[PDB]
Amino acid sequence: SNIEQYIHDLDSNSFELDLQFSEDEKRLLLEKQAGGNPWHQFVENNLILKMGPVDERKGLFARRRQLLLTEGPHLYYVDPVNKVLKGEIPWSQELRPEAKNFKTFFVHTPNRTYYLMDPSGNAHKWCRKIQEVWRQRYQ
Repeated sequence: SNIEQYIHDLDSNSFELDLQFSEDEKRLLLEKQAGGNPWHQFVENNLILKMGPVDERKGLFARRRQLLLTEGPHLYYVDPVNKVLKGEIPWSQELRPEAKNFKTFFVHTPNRTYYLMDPSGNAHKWCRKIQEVWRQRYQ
């Protein structure tokens, strides 16, 4: 199955998937997630395509999230300390990621632009992956 061929784990909490797997491979990837991923409970049984820590600039100080791009598509954000789903960035054809620098990226949606910061310096990886999924979904 060599299913690991599609998984690129940086560490416990950051990975992304190559999106060129078959339906049988998808189901195997999902069983692996349910069996092994501590954030699976937050994503409504959707296969996680990319996850990792991101800070949202909101209110009086940045909120550290675990951000999860999934099948759906969905972008869920979870409190990584108290282990509670905090919300989702709403997905539509109008959703648009935009890199501002190596650490900062925005996710534009009709009623709100989410201002996000990747402390690892890989905001572009987030934009690229969100765009890849957007392209697959919207042509």
